[PDB]
Amino acid sequence: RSRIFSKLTLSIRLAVKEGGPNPENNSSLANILELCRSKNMPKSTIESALKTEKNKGIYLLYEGRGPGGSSLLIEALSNSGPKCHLDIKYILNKNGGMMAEGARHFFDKKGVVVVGVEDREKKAVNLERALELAIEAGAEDVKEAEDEEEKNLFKFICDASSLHQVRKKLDSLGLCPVSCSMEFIPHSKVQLAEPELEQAAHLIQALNNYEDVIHVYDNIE
Repeated sequence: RSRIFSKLTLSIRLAVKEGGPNPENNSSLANILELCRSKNMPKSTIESALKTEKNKGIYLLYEGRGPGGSSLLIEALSNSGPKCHLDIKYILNKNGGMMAEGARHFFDKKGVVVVGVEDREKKAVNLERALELAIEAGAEDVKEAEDEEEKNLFKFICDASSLHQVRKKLDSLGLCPVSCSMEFIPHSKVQLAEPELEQAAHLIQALNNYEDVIHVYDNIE
Protein backbone atom coordinates (compact mmCIF):
# COMPACT_ATOMS: atom_id res chain seq x y z
CA ARG A 1 0.00 0.00 0.00
CA SER A 2 1.14 3.49 -1.00
CA ARG A 3 0.38 5.09 2.41
CA ILE A 4 2.38 2.34 4.16
CA PHE A 5 5.28 2.95 1.75
CA SER A 6 5.22 6.71 2.50
CA LYS A 7 5.46 6.09 6.27
CA LEU A 8 8.17 3.49 5.76
CA THR A 9 10.14 6.09 3.77
CA LEU A 10 9.89 8.49 6.71
CA SER A 11 11.13 5.69 9.01
CA ILE A 12 14.07 4.91 6.72
CA ARG A 13 15.03 8.58 6.72
CA LEU A 14 14.77 8.84 10.49
CA ALA A 15 16.89 5.69 10.98
CA VAL A 16 19.60 7.06 8.61
CA LYS A 17 19.75 10.24 10.67
CA GLU A 18 20.33 8.28 13.87
CA GLY A 19 22.81 5.63 12.60
CA GLY A 20 23.78 6.19 8.96
CA PRO A 21 22.66 4.57 5.69
CA ASN A 22 24.53 1.22 6.02
CA PRO A 23 22.28 -1.45 7.58
CA GLU A 24 25.38 -3.50 8.50
CA ASN A 25 26.30 -0.73 10.99
CA ASN A 26 22.69 0.33 11.76
CA SER A 27 20.61 -2.58 13.08
CA SER A 28 17.50 -0.41 13.44
CA LEU A 29 17.74 0.50 9.77
CA ALA A 30 18.26 -3.16 8.91
CA ASN A 31 15.00 -4.07 10.70
CA ILE A 32 13.08 -1.35 8.85
CA LEU A 33 14.45 -2.48 5.48
CA GLU A 34 13.40 -6.07 6.23
CA LEU A 35 9.89 -4.85 6.92
CA CYS A 36 9.94 -2.78 3.72
CA ARG A 37 10.87 -5.87 1.74
CA SER A 38 8.19 -7.88 3.53
CA LYS A 39 5.56 -5.32 2.41
CA ASN A 40 6.84 -5.51 -1.22
CA MET A 41 8.16 -1.93 -1.26
CA PRO A 42 10.08 -1.49 -4.55
CA LYS A 43 13.87 -1.22 -4.38
CA SER A 44 13.74 2.15 -6.23
CA THR A 45 11.57 3.53 -3.39
CA ILE A 46 13.83 2.07 -0.68
CA GLU A 47 17.01 3.37 -2.34
CA SER A 48 15.57 6.86 -2.76
CA ALA A 49 14.77 6.95 1.00
CA LEU A 50 18.22 5.53 1.83
CA LYS A 51 20.08 8.10 -0.27
CA THR A 52 18.10 11.15 0.87
CA GLU A 53 20.51 13.62 2.51
CA LYS A 54 20.76 13.22 6.31
CA ASN A 55 20.25 17.00 6.63
CA LYS A 56 16.95 17.05 4.70
CA GLY A 57 13.87 17.33 6.93
CA ILE A 58 13.20 18.31 10.53
CA TYR A 59 12.10 15.79 13.13
CA LEU A 60 9.11 17.23 15.01
CA LEU A 61 7.16 16.35 18.16
CA TYR A 62 3.89 18.27 18.58
CA GLU A 63 1.63 17.99 21.58
CA GLY A 64 -2.10 18.56 21.45
CA ARG A 65 -5.42 17.81 23.09
CA GLY A 66 -8.18 15.71 21.63
CA PRO A 67 -11.94 15.32 22.24
CA GLY A 68 -12.46 14.45 25.87
CA GLY A 69 -9.48 16.24 27.38
CA SER A 70 -7.22 13.58 25.93
CA SER A 71 -3.59 14.35 25.29
CA LEU A 72 -1.79 13.66 22.01
CA LEU A 73 1.82 13.43 20.78
CA ILE A 74 2.30 13.88 17.04
CA GLU A 75 5.64 12.54 15.71
CA ALA A 76 6.61 13.88 12.29
CA LEU A 77 9.37 14.41 9.73
CA SER A 78 8.83 17.45 7.53
CA ASN A 79 10.53 19.60 4.94
CA SER A 80 8.71 22.62 6.41
CA GLY A 81 8.27 22.95 10.16
CA PRO A 82 5.98 25.95 9.78
CA LYS A 83 3.64 24.18 7.29
CA CYS A 84 3.69 21.04 9.40
CA HIS A 85 2.85 23.07 12.52
CA LEU A 86 0.05 25.00 10.80
CA ASP A 87 -1.35 21.82 9.20
CA ILE A 88 -1.32 19.74 12.43
CA LYS A 89 -3.05 22.63 14.27
CA TYR A 90 -5.67 22.80 11.46
CA ILE A 91 -6.35 19.05 11.62
CA LEU A 92 -6.63 19.20 15.43
CA ASN A 93 -8.93 22.23 15.27
CA LYS A 94 -11.16 20.86 12.52
CA ASN A 95 -11.73 17.67 14.56
CA GLY A 96 -12.40 19.37 17.92
CA GLY A 97 -8.87 19.10 19.35
CA MET A 98 -6.29 21.81 19.92
CA MET A 99 -2.57 22.40 19.63
CA ALA A 100 -0.90 22.62 23.03
CA GLU A 101 0.95 25.92 23.42
CA GLY A 102 4.44 26.15 24.84
CA ALA A 103 6.60 23.33 26.14
CA ARG A 104 3.92 21.06 27.56
CA HIS A 105 5.84 17.79 27.68
CA PHE A 106 2.99 15.55 28.79
CA PHE A 107 4.73 12.51 27.20
CA ASP A 108 8.20 11.25 28.20
CA LYS A 109 10.34 8.90 26.15
CA LYS A 110 10.99 5.83 28.31
CA GLY A 111 12.84 2.56 27.96
CA VAL A 112 10.81 -0.66 28.05
CA VAL A 113 12.14 -4.21 28.68
CA VAL A 114 9.56 -6.97 28.21
CA VAL A 115 10.24 -10.18 30.16
CA GLY A 116 8.47 -13.51 30.55
CA VAL A 117 6.87 -14.78 33.72
CA GLU A 118 9.47 -17.56 34.09
CA ASP A 119 12.99 -17.52 35.55
CA ARG A 120 16.07 -19.04 33.89
CA GLU A 121 15.36 -21.92 36.30
CA LYS A 122 11.89 -22.16 34.69
CA LYS A 123 10.24 -21.12 37.94
CA ALA A 124 7.31 -18.74 38.27
CA VAL A 125 7.81 -14.99 38.63
CA ASN A 126 4.91 -13.41 40.50
CA LEU A 127 4.33 -9.66 40.60
CA GLU A 128 5.83 -9.19 44.08
CA ARG A 129 9.08 -10.71 42.85
CA ALA A 130 9.03 -8.71 39.62
CA LEU A 131 8.68 -5.55 41.69
CA GLU A 132 11.67 -6.42 43.95
CA LEU A 133 13.86 -7.13 40.94
CA ALA A 134 12.67 -3.89 39.33
CA ILE A 135 13.99 -1.99 42.39
CA GLU A 136 17.31 -3.79 42.15
CA ALA A 137 17.59 -3.24 38.40
CA GLY A 138 16.70 0.45 38.59
CA ALA A 139 13.38 0.19 36.78
CA GLU A 140 10.91 3.00 37.44
CA ASP A 141 7.67 0.99 36.95
CA VAL A 142 6.44 -2.54 36.18
CA LYS A 143 3.25 -3.34 34.22
CA GLU A 144 1.52 -6.73 33.88
CA ALA A 145 0.72 -7.30 30.20
CA GLU A 146 -0.27 -9.93 27.59
CA ASP A 147 0.98 -10.58 24.06
CA GLU A 148 -1.09 -11.55 20.97
CA GLU A 149 -1.06 -15.30 21.74
CA GLU A 150 -2.12 -14.59 24.48
CA LYS A 151 0.31 -15.22 27.37
CA ASN A 152 1.41 -13.28 30.46
CA LEU A 153 4.37 -10.89 30.41
CA PHE A 154 6.03 -8.15 32.45
CA LYS A 155 6.89 -4.71 31.10
CA PHE A 156 9.75 -3.08 33.04
CA ILE A 157 9.74 0.70 32.36
CA CYS A 158 12.86 2.80 32.81
CA ASP A 159 14.74 5.99 32.03
CA ALA A 160 15.46 6.02 28.30
CA SER A 161 19.16 6.56 29.13
CA SER A 162 19.39 3.43 31.28
CA LEU A 163 17.74 1.01 28.82
CA HIS A 164 21.12 -0.68 28.32
CA GLN A 165 21.91 -1.28 32.00
CA VAL A 166 18.41 -2.41 33.00
CA ARG A 167 18.09 -5.20 30.42
CA LYS A 168 21.52 -6.40 31.54
CA LYS A 169 20.69 -6.34 35.26
CA LEU A 170 17.36 -8.08 34.69
CA ASP A 171 19.26 -10.86 32.89
CA SER A 172 21.85 -11.08 35.71
CA LEU A 173 19.02 -11.37 38.22
CA GLY A 174 17.59 -14.37 36.36
CA LEU A 175 14.70 -12.91 34.33
CA CYS A 176 14.19 -13.59 30.62
CA PRO A 177 14.12 -10.37 28.53
CA VAL A 178 12.15 -10.92 25.34
CA SER A 179 12.45 -7.45 23.80
CA CYS A 180 13.87 -3.96 24.33
CA SER A 181 12.27 -0.78 22.97
CA MET A 182 11.66 2.96 23.38
CA GLU A 183 8.10 4.22 24.02
CA PHE A 184 6.44 7.57 24.71
CA ILE A 185 4.55 7.36 28.04
CA PRO A 186 1.97 9.98 29.14
CA HIS A 187 1.95 11.33 32.71
CA SER A 188 -1.64 10.19 33.25
CA LYS A 189 -4.49 8.68 31.28
CA VAL A 190 -8.11 9.61 30.52
CA GLN A 191 -11.17 7.40 30.03
CA LEU A 192 -13.49 8.33 27.15
CA ALA A 193 -17.11 7.32 26.50
CA GLU A 194 -18.44 5.97 23.18
CA PRO A 195 -19.23 9.34 21.47
CA GLU A 196 -15.86 10.72 22.60
CA LEU A 197 -13.97 7.54 21.64
CA GLU A 198 -15.26 7.58 18.04
CA GLN A 199 -14.35 11.26 17.74
CA ALA A 200 -10.86 10.63 19.07
CA ALA A 201 -10.34 7.81 16.58
CA HIS A 202 -11.47 10.12 13.78
CA LEU A 203 -8.99 12.81 14.85
CA ILE A 204 -6.18 10.25 15.25
CA GLN A 205 -6.91 8.80 11.81
CA ALA A 206 -6.87 12.29 10.28
CA LEU A 207 -3.49 12.98 11.85
CA ASN A 208 -2.05 9.63 10.73
CA ASN A 209 -3.25 10.49 7.20
CA TYR A 210 -1.09 13.65 7.11
CA GLU A 211 1.90 13.18 4.78
CA ASP A 212 4.66 14.07 7.33
CA VAL A 213 3.28 12.09 10.32
CA ILE A 214 5.12 8.98 11.41
CA HIS A 215 3.09 8.16 14.52
CA VAL A 216 0.40 9.56 16.83
CA TYR A 217 0.58 8.70 20.55
CA ASP A 218 -2.38 9.13 22.92
CA ASN A 219 -3.28 8.68 26.62
CA ILE A 220 -6.73 7.20 26.10
CA GLU A 221 -7.54 4.27 28.37
